[PDB]
Amino acid sequence: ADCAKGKIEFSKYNEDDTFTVKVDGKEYWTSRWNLQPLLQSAQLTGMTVTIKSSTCSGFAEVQFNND
Amino acid sequence: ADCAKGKIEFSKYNEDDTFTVKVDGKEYWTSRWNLQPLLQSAQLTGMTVTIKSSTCESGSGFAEVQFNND
Amino acid sequence: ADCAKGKIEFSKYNEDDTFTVKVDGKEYWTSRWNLQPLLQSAQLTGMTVTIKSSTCESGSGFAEVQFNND
Amino acid sequence: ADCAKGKIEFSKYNEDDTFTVKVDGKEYWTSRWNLQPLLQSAQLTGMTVTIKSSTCESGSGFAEVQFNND
Amino acid sequence: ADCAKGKIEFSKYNEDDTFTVKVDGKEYWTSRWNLQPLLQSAQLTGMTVTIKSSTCESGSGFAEVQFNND
Amino acid sequence: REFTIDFSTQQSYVSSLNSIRTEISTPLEHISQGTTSVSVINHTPPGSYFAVDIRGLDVYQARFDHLRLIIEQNNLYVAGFVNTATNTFYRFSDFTHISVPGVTTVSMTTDSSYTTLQRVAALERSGMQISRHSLVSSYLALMEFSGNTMTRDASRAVLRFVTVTAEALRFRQIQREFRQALSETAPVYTMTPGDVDLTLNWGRISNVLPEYRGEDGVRVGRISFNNISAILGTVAVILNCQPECQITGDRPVIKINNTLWESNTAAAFLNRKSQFLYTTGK
Amino acid sequence: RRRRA
Repeated sequence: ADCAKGKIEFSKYNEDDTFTVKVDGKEYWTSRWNLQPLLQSAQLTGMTVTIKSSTCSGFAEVQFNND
Repeated sequence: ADCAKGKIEFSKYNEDDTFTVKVDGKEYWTSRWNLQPLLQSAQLTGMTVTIKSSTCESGSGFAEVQFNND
Repeated sequence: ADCAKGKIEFSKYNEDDTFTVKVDGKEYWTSRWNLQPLLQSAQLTGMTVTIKSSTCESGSGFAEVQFNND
Repeated sequence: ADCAKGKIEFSKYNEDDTFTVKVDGKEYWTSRWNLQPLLQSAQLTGMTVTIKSSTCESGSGFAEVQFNND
Repeated sequence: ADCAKGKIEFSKYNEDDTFTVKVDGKEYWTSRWNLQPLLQSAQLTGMTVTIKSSTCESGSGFAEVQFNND
Repeated sequence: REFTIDFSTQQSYVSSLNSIRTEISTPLEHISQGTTSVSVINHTPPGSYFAVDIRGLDVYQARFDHLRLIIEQNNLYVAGFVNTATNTFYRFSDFTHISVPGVTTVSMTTDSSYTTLQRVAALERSGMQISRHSLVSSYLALMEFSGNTMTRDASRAVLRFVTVTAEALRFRQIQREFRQALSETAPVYTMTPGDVDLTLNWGRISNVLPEYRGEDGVRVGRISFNNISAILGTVAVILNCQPECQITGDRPVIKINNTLWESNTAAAFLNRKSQFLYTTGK
Repeated sequence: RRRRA
């Protein structure tokens, strides 16, 4: 399911080495480290991200689109 | 074969840690970890890439890609 | 607690492979290597960062940080 | 030997995970994992790179590269 | 001690797994791979870097460096 | 078209440069105050050039007056130099498409790249000194020059004259810094690393500034501008975005936190993978 | 291609 679609409103590196993003007013986190630079880049360049997951908590699938 | 040449239309990080790009209307996935940020930077700047694979149908895998200056 | 919020005034790689940032006049260091390039990108782009820690004395460690655009 | 000095005309991620750049009309590959983002950054900004290797024929490998601003 | 302060004039990766930068006319090297993307980004964005070391001999190693936007 | 650059005084020098810019370029709508702007070179067909007559090396004196520069109009490159006493055009090897009627064209083995010129000149541009005195020495070297291959002294002369003509046309910063050397004090202008970086980033700057709409800043690789006065104080003439306009990709800019970034610069520091994985995957 | 003068 497409859990959230939009711009990253903020990102956060967490003490447990996960990474949180807020998208369309909802917070989601991922434990996949390579998503940390990918998400921060999307946030900086204004990409639309689509957080995807079987339960929309944690995610490990996300689509990146230029604005 | 050279399957698709053009700009990355979207990219996607996948739950199996592979990474998908759509080029010339077709989707391709790679398990090469190092390609993830290289492809995303190509995407954000509009770099043309050439996806190279044994099969060129959308949904094919690749392990080889050329970053062009066109 | 929110120890400091603002732009990164400088960053510094340290000989023990920790990484220091100065935010709102206070210095904090992290041993999380993953944060080094992310904090550099934030610094380069004028991101507003929020250092979060249970110890907020300058010179203290941190491993939680929020990144905001304008 | 100084094999090539110029801008990166294209880069390629190879099936064996090495990384190829074309500089001054010749192709050079490197297995050095640290160089992949650095070489793409050079290509993106049109940096002049100096490829040094014991052989300079197109298709030679390298591990030594200088990144210049001019 | 502050060995050198300025923009990075060039950077270079050597066959012997050292990474040289030239700052304010002086060359220094580091084998911390953490510092390669940090230093190259500093170079390509024009940050002012401050190389720091206990001893600031020419051609000596370093693993402490401050990054400033200006 | 023919223009004079008169080195007699700061007034005559800046007046000369301004006149050239007015004729060959058009102000950007969004970077213009009074008649002081960042301008875009007007399109001319490939191979079009203008001539620059060098005057006033000896303040207000009709002497040292046989040097002319041939400048390709679309890119402001110096294609070569004319000795008008011998009616000879010494043309760099990368400008065989530039045809000048009425002169004897000497096609040179030397190309005009700064790399080549600095090598032959045994002179780096960073730290290069230019004074009225060394412009006179440069003039004399160029009028003594003969043959198809640049000598050391002719290359030093071209480095100095290109800096104070074409590079000053491009960069008001270089105009402002160099022009102090023309005063009665006769100080030395020293080309700075910042000056050099500006000249090396001219194409990239040219691709970015047409997109400026009053953002708080502009970032193009190593180049940063923090306000319109910084832009205007630094840049005067840009390419019409020419191959120098594009490195790779097709996105001139990204607006990030009210700063206009060259997209390729941002891409070049946003292409790193996870740091721990990078450093341990040796 | 390197910067031309």
